[PDB]
Amino acid sequence: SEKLTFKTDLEKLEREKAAQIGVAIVDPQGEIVAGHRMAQRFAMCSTFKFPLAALVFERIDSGTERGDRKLSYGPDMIVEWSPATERFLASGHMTVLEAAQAAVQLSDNGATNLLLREIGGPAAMTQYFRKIGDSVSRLDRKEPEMSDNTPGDLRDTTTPIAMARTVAKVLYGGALTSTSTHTIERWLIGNQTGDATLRAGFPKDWVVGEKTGTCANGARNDIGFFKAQERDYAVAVYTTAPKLSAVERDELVASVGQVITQLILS
Repeated sequence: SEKLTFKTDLEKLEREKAAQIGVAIVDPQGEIVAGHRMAQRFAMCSTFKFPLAALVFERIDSGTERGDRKLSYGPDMIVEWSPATERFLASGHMTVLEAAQAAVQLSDNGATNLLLREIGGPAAMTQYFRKIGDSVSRLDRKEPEMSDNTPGDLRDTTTPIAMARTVAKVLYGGALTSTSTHTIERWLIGNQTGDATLRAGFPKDWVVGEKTGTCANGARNDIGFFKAQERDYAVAVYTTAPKLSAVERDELVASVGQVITQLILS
């Protein structure tokens, strides 16, 4: 089987790198194409920032939020890795759409928190997950503490299958308006943080958009979509590799991309 090669090659990577690799690839109706440790819990890390943006776009779609509404803040909003937030600090605000674009494309933590403040915290993010049929994914904390990733801790976790299905719902399942869906897809394609991760392992002619994540305890994640042979797919990759370097974890997720490629093209 090509399915067996996919399984075997991922398990080889796991043994060779002392890693656990969660993958779920689903079609646009959320039907399973391939997986590995599908229903296993992993820390979301910054991968939730994509669903957060989707939540914000739904609020705009539903007329409970305005894209250009100015969200004011002072220096307390600045936390580790807040590159855009720090730039806009002097001006005293970012807009909803500015913060969202920074959350998704730069993984900006301060911008993420700025939005969380506005939409009702981790509890509202979780509510959104439930609202779109995701009974698994949960946000419990803001950044940066949500990135702790303590083994056995259910807080701030998802499974590959749950998140792949959330991605498919958001992009293909009619969760957002056509306009909002296209905007989030363009943001994901133009993401600035994923050049060395999943899309490094996909062929150059594939259309791919994604959102990365990094946590404590060696987590390196990448979730999003790709279009291959003119078919659309949603994908969630979650990896943990405590003994690898940061660059080696990027290389691992890229390798997982290569393993996906060979299955798809098989």
